[PDB]
Amino acid sequence: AAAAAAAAAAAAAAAAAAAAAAAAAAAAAAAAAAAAAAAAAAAAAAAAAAAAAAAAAAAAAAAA
Amino acid sequence: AAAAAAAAAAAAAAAAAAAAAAAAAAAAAA
Amino acid sequence: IEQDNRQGRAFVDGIKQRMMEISVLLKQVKEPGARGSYLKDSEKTEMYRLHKENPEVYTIERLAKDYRIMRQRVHAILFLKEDEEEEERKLGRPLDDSVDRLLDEYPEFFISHDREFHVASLNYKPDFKVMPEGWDGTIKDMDEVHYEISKKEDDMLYEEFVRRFEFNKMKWRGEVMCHKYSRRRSSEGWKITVEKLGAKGKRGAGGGWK
Amino acid sequence: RFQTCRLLSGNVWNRELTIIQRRILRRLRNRKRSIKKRKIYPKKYLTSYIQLQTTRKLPFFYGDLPITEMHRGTKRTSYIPFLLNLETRFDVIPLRLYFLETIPQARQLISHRRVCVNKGMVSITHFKLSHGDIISFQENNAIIRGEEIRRSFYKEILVEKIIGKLLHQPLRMWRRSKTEWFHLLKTKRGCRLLLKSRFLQQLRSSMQEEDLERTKKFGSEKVCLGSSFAEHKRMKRNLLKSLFLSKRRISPIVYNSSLSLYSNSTYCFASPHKLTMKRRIKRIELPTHYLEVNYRTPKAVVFYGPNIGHIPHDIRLKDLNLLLWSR
Amino acid sequence: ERDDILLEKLNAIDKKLEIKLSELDHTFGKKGKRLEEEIRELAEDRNALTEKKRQPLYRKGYDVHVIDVKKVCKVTKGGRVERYTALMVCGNYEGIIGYAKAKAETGQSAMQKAYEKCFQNLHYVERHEEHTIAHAIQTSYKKTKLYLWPAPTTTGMKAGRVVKTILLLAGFKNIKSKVIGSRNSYNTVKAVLKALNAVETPKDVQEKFGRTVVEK
Repeated sequence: AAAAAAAAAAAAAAAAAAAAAAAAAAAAAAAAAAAAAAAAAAAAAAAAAAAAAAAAAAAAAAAA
Repeated sequence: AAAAAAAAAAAAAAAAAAAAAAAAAAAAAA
Repeated sequence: IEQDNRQGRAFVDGIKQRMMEISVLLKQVKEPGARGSYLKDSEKTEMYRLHKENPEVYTIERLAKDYRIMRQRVHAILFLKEDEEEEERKLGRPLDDSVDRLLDEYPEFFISHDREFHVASLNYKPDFKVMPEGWDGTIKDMDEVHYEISKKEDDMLYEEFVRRFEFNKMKWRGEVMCHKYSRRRSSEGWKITVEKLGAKGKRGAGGGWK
Repeated sequence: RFQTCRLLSGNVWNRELTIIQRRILRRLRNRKRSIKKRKIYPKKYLTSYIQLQTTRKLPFFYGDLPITEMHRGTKRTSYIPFLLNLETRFDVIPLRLYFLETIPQARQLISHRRVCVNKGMVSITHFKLSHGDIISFQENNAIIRGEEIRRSFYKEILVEKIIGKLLHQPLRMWRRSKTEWFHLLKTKRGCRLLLKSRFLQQLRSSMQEEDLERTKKFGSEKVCLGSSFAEHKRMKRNLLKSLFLSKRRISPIVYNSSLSLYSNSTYCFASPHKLTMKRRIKRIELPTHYLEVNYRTPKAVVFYGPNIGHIPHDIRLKDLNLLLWSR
Repeated sequence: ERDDILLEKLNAIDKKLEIKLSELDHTFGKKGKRLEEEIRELAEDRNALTEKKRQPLYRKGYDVHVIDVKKVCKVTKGGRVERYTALMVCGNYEGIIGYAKAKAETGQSAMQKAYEKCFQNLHYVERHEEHTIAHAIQTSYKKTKLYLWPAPTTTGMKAGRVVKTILLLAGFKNIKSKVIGSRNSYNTVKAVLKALNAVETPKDVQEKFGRTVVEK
């Protein structure tokens, strides 16, 4: 399982996560050029790829 | 050869029958 | 060579896992007299497109028998996607469609009807009527007399919902609160033969109309 | 309240079962609910016991109104005021059936806030509406409950289900932190679309399979058989007659293919429901005897009235065959 | 497996028949030197042969219907003898309803000692449209009388308790019924049985000419 403080801090993070689990807004689109457009494009594509890859990684680390 | 295949049909079919029979025998536990 | 034809068709059957699933859907359709689909909302915005462009050919018979839905359901599809487009204009190119985007088919049952009145009859009162020995007649079918009463109900249903949704649409722009002006009187009633009516207007007499 | 679940010997949908509540429910559910419901055969009016249990389940389901009193208001037994209040009581039924908690969350809403019907506010909390009724929030309701219904349809149908069905059996204190992580991931409106397009395809395939299981339950294979009655006999004909033609009168590979595909025919059309399953998650049964919403901004006009076999009963068909004596 | 053990028990009993027929047909002569084996193998025959009629107790001789119970306390007065009587009713929701009545020395023991006899002496009731009965009918036991009137599909069961727990798990849903006279238990049972078995459905009334229509 885990420990008392482990689950307690996990609940703390869960509360601080559900407070933000509304439609949080850290997707900023200020890229105004062909060049900056493609740049922020690639940054966001890598960001989402890595987020969901850490996701399936958690999936494996739990399937363990 | 074809007699080997006829007895092979008997073999595989009785095998399947017995396999599913034991399968039901186990499913009757729950 | 017939033998390899045979083996080809035997392979055809062996790869027929899907037949299990067409049987799935057709027995589900059996179950309540309904149809096993969602329309997935692509078909709903698609049929709104279809009918909006072609309100001449795409009747609510063509449309609703294409997509196999309930007629008034289709009607509200039309209305809702329509004003949703009108407010798309309003709220700009931001369009939500968030939850609509869900097209995974685990988290949903959404059983929709295609026929209607298949769960059980209006009643089953045990009662009989005997016909003599030389009946010289032919009996009727019970599944067959069913769906005639369902058709009666269905027609009455269409009529009544049409009328109600209609008045609600005409009501989308009216007055139900504490303010009116109230100077017409709606001349009416004969109480033996009243299929004629009239109104009055304001302080002018009017009449004979409506 | 959880105490009521303890009384009902089971689970009346308390939210956020803390750890000792987990313990006590496992104890009570298994030990008690088994021992009583498993093998007793009491004269202890098991009919009337069942009656109490069901007439006590239902009121929390519809908040807190006394439903014996609903029975009593008419001189019937049941099923009519049932189909009626479920045709609508207009906050507890529809607002929950689509997107809320039927409890005084979805209540008091009609008390103070507005959900104008046909743009008309109906703040009575017990209305009956059918056959052409447009259900719409106000805009200052929308500007919050659009986000609330999104976080519902995802955090409570994607996130919770997905931390379920997996990550589960050994440790739940671990699904705890996994929910933390997936919360951090659902914080992201790009992660939304990527998840729409992620490997959930696989889970939906497995779900199709498990529905096929619960289908074969009661003869889907028997109707598949009857519908392909010839084809298996045709395969047998191939085998036996090509036998009594080629030999004993390519033969070996004729026998190869015939054996394989014929035995596979019989297997796939006679595998009898190896269930053996660990648990079973539950679907959300959306109402399409009522018309959907513009889920963008709530505009969810009704189009019809309800049936009796498509209702969220937390009770099996039994005990409700004692309440609603229906087919 | 059922037939396996049946014919197996038959093998046992057939070796019994063999050796005991041999010994019997030797009547003539000295006595003991056959009677020892007599007693041994006959006792064995008992142990084995009674297991057939033993079987019905738990696994088979036990279907998957549901059962319900009654019980009272009879008396003999040699000193202050006390015993227990008990009733059981089996039903499967499709209508096969049967019952049974037997006695024992303590409650659960009597409940048991019927729990494996309710499944014999079965009578099969014909529930018209899966929810209710074919018509109205009066039927009387010695001094308990009974009245059965159907109801259209939505009322529900309007009956008492001893009669409800029969019309329920027979498979009816919309009967109204009135039992009058004696308010006893074991007469309402067997009153329901003498009643439901009295209904003649249109299948029956085609005891003469005429296809009896249903009114559609």
